[PDB]
Amino acid sequence: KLKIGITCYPVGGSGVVGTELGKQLAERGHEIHFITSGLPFYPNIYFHEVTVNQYSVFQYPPYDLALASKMAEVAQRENLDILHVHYAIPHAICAYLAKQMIGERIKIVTTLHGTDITVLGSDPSLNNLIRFGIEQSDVVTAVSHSLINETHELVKPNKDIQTVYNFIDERVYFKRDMTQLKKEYGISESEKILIHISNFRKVKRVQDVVQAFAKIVTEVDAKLLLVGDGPEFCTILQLVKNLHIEDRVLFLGKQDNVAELLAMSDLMLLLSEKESFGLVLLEAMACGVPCIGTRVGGIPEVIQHGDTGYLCEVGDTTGVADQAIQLLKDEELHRNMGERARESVYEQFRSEKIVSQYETIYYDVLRDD
Amino acid sequence: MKLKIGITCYPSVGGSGVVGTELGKQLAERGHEIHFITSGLPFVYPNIYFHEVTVNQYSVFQYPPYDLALASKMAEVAQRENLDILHVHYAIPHAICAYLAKQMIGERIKIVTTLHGTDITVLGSDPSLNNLIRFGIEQSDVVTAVSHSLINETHELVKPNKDIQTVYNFIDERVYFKRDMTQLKKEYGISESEKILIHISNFRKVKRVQDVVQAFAKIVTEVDAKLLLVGDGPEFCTILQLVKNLHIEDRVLFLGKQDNVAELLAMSDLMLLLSEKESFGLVLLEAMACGVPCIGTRVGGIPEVIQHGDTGYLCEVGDTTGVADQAIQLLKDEELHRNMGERARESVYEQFRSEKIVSQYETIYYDVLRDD
Ligand SMILES: O=c1ccn([C@@H]2O[C@H](COP(=O)(O)OP(=O)(O)O)[C@@H](O)[C@H]2O)c(=O)[nH]1
Repeated sequence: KLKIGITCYPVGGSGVVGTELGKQLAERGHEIHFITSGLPFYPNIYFHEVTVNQYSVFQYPPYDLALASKMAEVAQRENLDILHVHYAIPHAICAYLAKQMIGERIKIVTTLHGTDITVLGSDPSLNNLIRFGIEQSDVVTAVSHSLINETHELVKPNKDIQTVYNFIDERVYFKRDMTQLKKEYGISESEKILIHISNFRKVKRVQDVVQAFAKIVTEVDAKLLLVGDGPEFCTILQLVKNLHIEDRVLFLGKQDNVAELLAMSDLMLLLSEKESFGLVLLEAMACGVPCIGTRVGGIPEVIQHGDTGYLCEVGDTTGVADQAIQLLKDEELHRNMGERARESVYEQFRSEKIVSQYETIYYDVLRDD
Repeated sequence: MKLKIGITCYPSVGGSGVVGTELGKQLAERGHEIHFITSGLPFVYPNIYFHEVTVNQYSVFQYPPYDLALASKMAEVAQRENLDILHVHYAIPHAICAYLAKQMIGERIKIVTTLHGTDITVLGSDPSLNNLIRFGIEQSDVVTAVSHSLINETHELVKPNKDIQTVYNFIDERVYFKRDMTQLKKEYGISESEKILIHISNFRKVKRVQDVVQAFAKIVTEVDAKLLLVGDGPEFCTILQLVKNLHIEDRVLFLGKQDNVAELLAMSDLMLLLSEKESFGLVLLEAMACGVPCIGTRVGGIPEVIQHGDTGYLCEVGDTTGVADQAIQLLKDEELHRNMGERARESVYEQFRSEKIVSQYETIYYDVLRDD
């Protein structure tokens, strides 16, 4: 009964997630309208270009005003009930305009993915905008509690936001037969490998990940995978170059296929100082990989110290070292944890369970009048 | 009863740019508090201050969120300072940003949109942005346009529910005056004694620069002229070619981008503007301000500035011959020219006088802070 309009990015952290939601809302019956800037991914979905080719005195390609317009068009001709948007900064203020232009004939559901706050909401040049985007939405949701917390103190909106966690594509992440092409990486020695797929910035504290591999490899014949190329590349490329080994810590480069070399992995590391939700942590667990993450932001909402993984202080290389060498020694516990970690995913991060929350929201917002 | 105003405009290179910046200065010079909230620093005084909208600190952003940044700063600046008026100039990124910023600050502020040509005549026809412009306009307290011509078009394309007022552009009178350029006239090898035709203006295809040189080929057969082309862009190359095929390479000077338009005008005899669509274009008013008589095509709001009778000459678009004849006619009769030029300078200090037009925006500002 519900005509729904999803809007997300063709960030890979904001889109794909809002996509799978639309992908699977069409399967429950709903009419789904993808209003978006890119062409990236069904009998119940239609796309909308959102052309940006309008530039003369084009210093600034008017993408926002063009976006807020396509929303107004698609919602006035196809007559939408809801306008769901992801990532607050670009497409929430955009959504407010369309509603305003089409005469309050629509309800809005904003969904705060982490990055739109912990990175942007730090400079006040734009802070009062996020606030107004949020406050003005009909319903607001966040993919974490640590994210709901940051918002209420960084931005301090007069609105109140509920939690809906991010599901992963449980159809792309699973235990894989990853020993055959695994050998082509020179890595079939019964090595016991460790992976790290961060973003690449200095906030992700990779200087530790390498620093810890050094301290742990002295007691385990282990190999490292540094997935993700960015600003810190040069610095880390040295940290191994001079610190003892590059024979066992090859930077795999930024790969589009992380999932495959995840199943291959035996334990991932994430020692960032600041993260709202870890999408790759699920992506790790979802295919049976135990992991060590730092007690930081929204990490203890994905990791339960215990059977799923471990939580260690932000910045403790010698301390992180332990929990790795300890686990790589034992065989049973390592396999035990690798399965319960896989399980906790499909227990509280179920693709159908999360979509279920969204749908109940969609209906509950439309309901009073 | 003085006033705190918030003026916004583009860096430079268009009508909107200089027209805001000047009205900022003029108003400051009258005791009003003039906060500039812009993309950067437009072309140091004692009375306004500037609020650059830093577009920096952004990652994994599809594009530099200027629009949203402008709105954020606009609304922030209107509070810290408590502006009584937000005066937005070229409409397209600004009138939405302003409206947006008004809504952010409890609607304490009053908003004024000032439609200059381009945002209506081309963006208005764009189905992606049309709907928005309409909303941008309607949602503003007072909307003014640079000519009556621009108002009609705004009603034909954008079709807003708002009445829009008329307030022409203006010009710092102190900047343009007959001057003599004996030194610069030599560096360009224009030492043959007289007859410099000027066309300072845009490069876009709508500017009909084609016709500007075509007519100049038909002109140059007879008076020993030199065309001074100023500004570069899309058609720039295309035009650079056309002159070649005409053998007039050694008479046409492609000055391209220029900052001191005052100097170049002060050595010019006859300005041409042959736009197929134009909405005013000061370049006419800037010329007339120093004596230089203009020949423009009869479109848009050109008839509002050039009085066909005495201050210049209007001829239908594409009539390259038509311009040329009127051009040679005028340049030949040395008595008629000096009288025409002197009358053009009159019309400017009378109809488009700076103290006047400024006083109009000022008296607009006041009449929208009463009854609220
Ligand atoms: O090379 C140039 C091009 C333009 N301008 C200035 O830009 C303004 C308007 O030019 P444009 O055609 O770009 O805008 P429009 O006249 O259409 O409003 C004039 O006042 C000029 O003083 C200039 O100084 N040098």
